[PDB]
Amino acid sequence: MLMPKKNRIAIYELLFKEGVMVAKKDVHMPKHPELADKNVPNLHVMKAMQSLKSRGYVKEQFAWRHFYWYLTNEGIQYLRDYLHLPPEIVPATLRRS
Amino acid sequence: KKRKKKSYTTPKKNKHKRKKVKLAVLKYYKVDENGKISRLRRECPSDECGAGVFMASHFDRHYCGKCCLTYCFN
Amino acid sequence: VQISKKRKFVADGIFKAELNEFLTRELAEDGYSGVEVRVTPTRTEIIILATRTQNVLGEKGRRIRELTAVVQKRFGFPE
Amino acid sequence: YKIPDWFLNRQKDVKDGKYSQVLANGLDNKLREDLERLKKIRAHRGLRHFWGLRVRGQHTKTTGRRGRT
Amino acid sequence: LRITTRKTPCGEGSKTWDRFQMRIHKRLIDLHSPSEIVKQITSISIEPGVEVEVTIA
Amino acid sequence: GHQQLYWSHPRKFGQGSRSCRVCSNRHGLIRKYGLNMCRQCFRQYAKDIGFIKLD
Amino acid sequence: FRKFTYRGVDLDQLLDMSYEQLMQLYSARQRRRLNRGLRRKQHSLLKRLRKAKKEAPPMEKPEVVKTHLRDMIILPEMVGSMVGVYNGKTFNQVEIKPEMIGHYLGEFSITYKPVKHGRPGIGATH
RNA sequence: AGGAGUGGAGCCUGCGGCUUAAUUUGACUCAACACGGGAAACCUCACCCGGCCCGGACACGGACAGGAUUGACAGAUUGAUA
RNA sequence: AGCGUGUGCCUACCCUACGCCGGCAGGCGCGGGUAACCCGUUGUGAUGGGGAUCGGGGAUUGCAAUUAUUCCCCAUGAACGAGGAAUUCCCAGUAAGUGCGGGUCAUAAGCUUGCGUUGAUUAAGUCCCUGCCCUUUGUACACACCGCCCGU
Repeated sequence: MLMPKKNRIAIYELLFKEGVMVAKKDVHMPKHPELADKNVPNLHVMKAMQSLKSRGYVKEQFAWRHFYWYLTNEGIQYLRDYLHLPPEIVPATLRRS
Repeated sequence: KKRKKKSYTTPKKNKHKRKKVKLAVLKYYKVDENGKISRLRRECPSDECGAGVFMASHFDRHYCGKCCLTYCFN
Repeated sequence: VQISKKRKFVADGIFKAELNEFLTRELAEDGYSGVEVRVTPTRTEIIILATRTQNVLGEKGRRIRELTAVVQKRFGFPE
Repeated sequence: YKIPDWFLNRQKDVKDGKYSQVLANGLDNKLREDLERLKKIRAHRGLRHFWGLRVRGQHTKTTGRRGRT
Repeated sequence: LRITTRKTPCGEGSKTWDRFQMRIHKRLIDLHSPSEIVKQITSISIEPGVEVEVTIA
Repeated sequence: GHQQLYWSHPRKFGQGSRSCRVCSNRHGLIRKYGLNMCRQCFRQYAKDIGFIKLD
Repeated sequence: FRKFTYRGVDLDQLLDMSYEQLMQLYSARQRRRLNRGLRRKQHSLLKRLRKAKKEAPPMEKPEVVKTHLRDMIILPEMVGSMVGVYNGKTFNQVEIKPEMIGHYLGEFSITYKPVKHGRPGIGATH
């Protein structure tokens, strides 16, 4: 934990713009393979991801030292209830159908 | 094989809590009671800090942390 | 940029093994059997074998699109 | 004659920067181990040398029992 | 590419080792042809595993 | 503050900089040819990588 | 009696000169540790040695300092200055001489305590 | 009735006997004993003279602009520019 | 002659050829190598004969090595010529002597896994010891002989 809240809203913007992602456990390092150069410290961002997926309502799947996530519609409802951003802003992921 | 036996010293410690006063009596004061007031800290001439950077006072080496500036006569 | 051919073949085998394990733990309930990669010029086509295919594609390929997205964003291939 | 001076027994020794000559038997053996100064300074290497045991640390518990036979 | 690895996951049993082998074969062929002929003969639905590196030098 | 401690003396043989890429095991690493696994994990996947018992 | 020399030469005059020819008339054992270079956390032992040197009235034993610095001393100017080091579970102090080049601080600790002999029985006595 | 090299004469480590900070997990003969691919400073040490930032989707309690987070050498710390 | 190793998803650590020159790895530049391309055609026996501790020369640059990393020369003399009970392994490119390369990794080995070079005295047998198996036989054993079991 030991997580700030501006990093929280930054990571919530990241989840809103991203949705489906793959993660790798990296905490002590100063340079990540594929999730650096975000102008934000990496450790707090990854702990923010840990909070998201271990708050007790979104399930995980860990193997081959990696995290693949199944973002449930319960998470969509939770984000809408808390941040009050209408789902009418459709995610950009629905192109190249 | 035995235990680690970290028991001989300091059986129990109490947390260090700072009696930080909610009222700025030790920190800043006016000693004038007027719209225009004087400031009890030396003006910083360094341009590597901000324009509202005010340093505290100790027995010497006013310890800012960011710059470690100490007044010396060369 | 360039790695030795022994390392290249070992890494290709690691690619195959981890992809196989990943879609084994994904869609074992789909009757997955095996995964085969096909060598193509400057591209890597992957063909996946399953007993049932209507379920693996589903409706408009939500599962297929999810799998391709995760594999792309995991393996570091060009977009 | 500037001949390479790495053919003498004790080189770069204390008390003389030049290679002085000595002679007589029963005297080289003593000077092959100049243990006086290291004994004086109260060092462990002096008593490493003195007991005839291993100064660099040769292992002696299953091998290396020679030195007194 | 030899790799020898102890068989037993634990450290119990007779000392038994797996000797794994990976044999990599490589062939070179030289010719004189423009690029179009090479890239027309390459796309021939190659059977899997035969990695191709075509160089001009 | 953070930079006052980190990167003081280089760790040129950091053991903790490597782990099994499948199960994150510290011991029995196989770094030869870049497997980077505990030897047990390699045995589990050796046939799938391409390594086979021939001799 | 006259003061005992170090390799037939004095120290103070060579200390006033640079390191260009300092090693031409020195012994080994710190032959290259002098030449290895400098890093952080080295002026600590020199600083506390200077502190104990200045604050001690002359011709008297100084106060005991606590440290574990297994380091090198590039300058033997500290003739008469001594270093005490924590060894085992207590302190230990060692005689100093003008001869500093040729040895290291860590070469004075005795940890190989003699085997506390036992009287094994019950088991394999034969 | 053979033999060669044998553990003894030229390069240390496993684990039990084995004072405290030293004899530190699993393996009770062939099927344990440089075996856990385990070559002990340290990240891997649980025999270790020492400490810290701590762990709660919840069941119960203390109640908000301060209820402290690795973060100063020189009076010191129990090696340590903690 | 090696069998083989050698540099970015990680990653900051890869293998190595001339000059300052005491006598060479080498303290700094200097290029090659994603590798069949570079490393690399890698006088009758303690005397002269094989080293008991241990010291100097420039040290490879690993905080600390001594509380395991780091060269040979002066010939200072050690039962200096087949080894308590108990003994492990081995039948031809055996064994053994050697070095070399990987795994560990900082070119960290005294370990291990492989590789070559030198290289063969003995036996082409038996069930005596240990143990195994294609039989008959005995049993009161079946937790199976480290069994069962008798006697104040």
